[PDB]
Amino acid sequence: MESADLRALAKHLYDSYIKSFPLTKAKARAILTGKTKSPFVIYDMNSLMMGEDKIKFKHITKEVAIRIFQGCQFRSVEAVQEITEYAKSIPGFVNLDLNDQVTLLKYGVHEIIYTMLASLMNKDGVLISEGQGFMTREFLKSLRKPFGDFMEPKFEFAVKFNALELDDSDLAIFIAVIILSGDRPGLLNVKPIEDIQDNLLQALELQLKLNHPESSQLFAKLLQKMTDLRQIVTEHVQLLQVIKKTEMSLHPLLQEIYK
Amino acid sequence: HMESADLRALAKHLYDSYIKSFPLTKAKARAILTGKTTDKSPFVIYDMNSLMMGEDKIKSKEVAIRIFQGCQFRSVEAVQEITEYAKSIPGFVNLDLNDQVTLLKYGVHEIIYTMLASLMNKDGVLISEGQGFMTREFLKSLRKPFGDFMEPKFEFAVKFNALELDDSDLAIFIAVIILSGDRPGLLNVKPIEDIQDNLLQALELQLKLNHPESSQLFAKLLQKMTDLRQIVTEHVQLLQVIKKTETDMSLHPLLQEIYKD
Ligand SMILES: CCOC(=O)c1cccc(COc2cc(C(=O)O)ccc2-c2nn(C(=O)c3c(Cl)cccc3C(F)(F)F)c3ccc(Cl)cc23)c1
Ligand SMILES: CCOC(=O)c1cccc(COc2cc(C(=O)O)ccc2-c2nn(C(=O)c3c(Cl)cccc3C(F)(F)F)c3ccc(Cl)cc23)c1
Repeated sequence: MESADLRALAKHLYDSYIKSFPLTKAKARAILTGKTKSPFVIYDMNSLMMGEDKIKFKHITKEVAIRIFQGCQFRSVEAVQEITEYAKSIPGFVNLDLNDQVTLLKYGVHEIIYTMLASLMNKDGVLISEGQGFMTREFLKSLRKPFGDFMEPKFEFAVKFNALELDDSDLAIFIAVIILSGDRPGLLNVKPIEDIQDNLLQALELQLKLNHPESSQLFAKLLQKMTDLRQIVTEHVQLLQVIKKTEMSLHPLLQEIYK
Repeated sequence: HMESADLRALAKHLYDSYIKSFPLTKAKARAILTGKTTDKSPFVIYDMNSLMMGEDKIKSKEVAIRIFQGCQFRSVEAVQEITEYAKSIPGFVNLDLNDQVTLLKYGVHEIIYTMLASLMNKDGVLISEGQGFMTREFLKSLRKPFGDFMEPKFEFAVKFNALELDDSDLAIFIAVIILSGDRPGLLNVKPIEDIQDNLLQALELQLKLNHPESSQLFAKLLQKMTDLRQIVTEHVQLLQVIKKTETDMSLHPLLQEIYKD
């Protein structure tokens, strides 16, 4: 592809990405750094109870660790729809076989949710409620039984990923590359998916050299993270399934929403 | 950063050392596998009877155990060849000695898988310096847990070999794997990353020059490189589970130490 076509693709994806996701990394970073109403901070039990009285979350119907976990699930379901809408803007995606569209999204959303959650995180906590809240890492890590160990790996990944210092225009292409993975199980027509991903990879490569000219082999470093995400996600799903098997107790309708 | 001439010089150095370090190259393996030559033809082992004839021609335990000891013996040799290759990588021996060990400990299995693919096609694997060829089917039909222990090596190889890398490409790729700064327990990550950045630069240019019509081959090769991470952990887990049931299995101390934590 010609460079002009690659920059057109990068800007097209950036524009759609800004429209698709409520809180961008740039805005999140402004909140986390203090360069912008202070968000309400949840740092222990009492501040959690006050936060759900002030913020009034949508997942509120239980134990504290459960309530937080269910807040995470509720937001992930929201993210899945935001990512699904974003995919439609990826040139060529909507022309793929409908089953392959479903397959790509089915196996991709988890890696993208992990990736984009890093935009909302620093080493000390995570932005919530479209940035109105900030729940500290220590409080999330100290949750009982497997919940503490379920939260901390997200921060562990985010701290390393954020050292790459990607911005939103970088992430918009990177997220598209993840979606267009030709090795997802059960794909019917791999060829056009790789054809698009090859185009996205060229655009990402050019974007990173222009946007980060002093960042050596950042392209290579980002690709390694992308396939790290594979196993991080499979570990996530294992814990996620063990959590439901050991704790759930949900209305079956709720189970289907979260299935 | 490095200038192109320096990057090509690094590529040629690595290829020279690789040829000096690894006795059976992919180029020779493919010459044997492709055939159309009378002098290099392997004896093919495809069942019990041919295994007995092969062990007489090629030169008292269960069959699956005997094959396993053949694999580990050769993996131990591979560790030795990989260790010798690493020392030739500019900067490696200058690193903290603990980090040298750590890099080798976590790197050799990913490299063995990579280089085992050179010896494989979809129907089997070259053995005994290419004098033999054992079919995939025969390996897959081994009893107990051994049959399923063998097949994933072929599964990786068929996909990896689709990239059509040659030895000069592989020499650099193998070097990139060794110089991974994210191995657990490394003491000084920064100088390892500095070397890897030079190796990644060299790999990128090598793949563009050697495979100009291969779209984003650099990116595809990097994706394989981090798949090997889990492919290896599945191997190691299986090997530990197998070892608990099979007493007739003894691991070489070199391998035993590699798998400890
Ligand atoms: C007072 C009540 O507190 C809260 O409501 C609360 C508490 C802490 C954090 C959050 C917000 O969380 C997220 C936001 C976003 C976003 O805004 O883009 C994306 C992801 C998460 C998030 N998912 N998750 C998962 O486990 C997960 C993931 Cl990664 C992928 C797929 C499915 C799931 C899940 F199983 F959950 F379904 C997290 C684990 C830890 C943390 Cl810290 C955040 C997340 C809200
Ligand atoms: C009757 C006589 O038969 C034989 O002598 C015999 C039979 C079959 C295959 C082989 C050759 O095998 C290898 C050769 C090389 C090489 O030449 O570079 C590298 C690797 C292998 C090889 N390791 N392996 C492992 O399991 C393994 C691995 Cl990957 C890494 C570390 C430790 C081990 C192990 F546990 F073994 F300790 C294989 C599994 C399947 C296959 Cl197909 C090949 C290999 C020789």
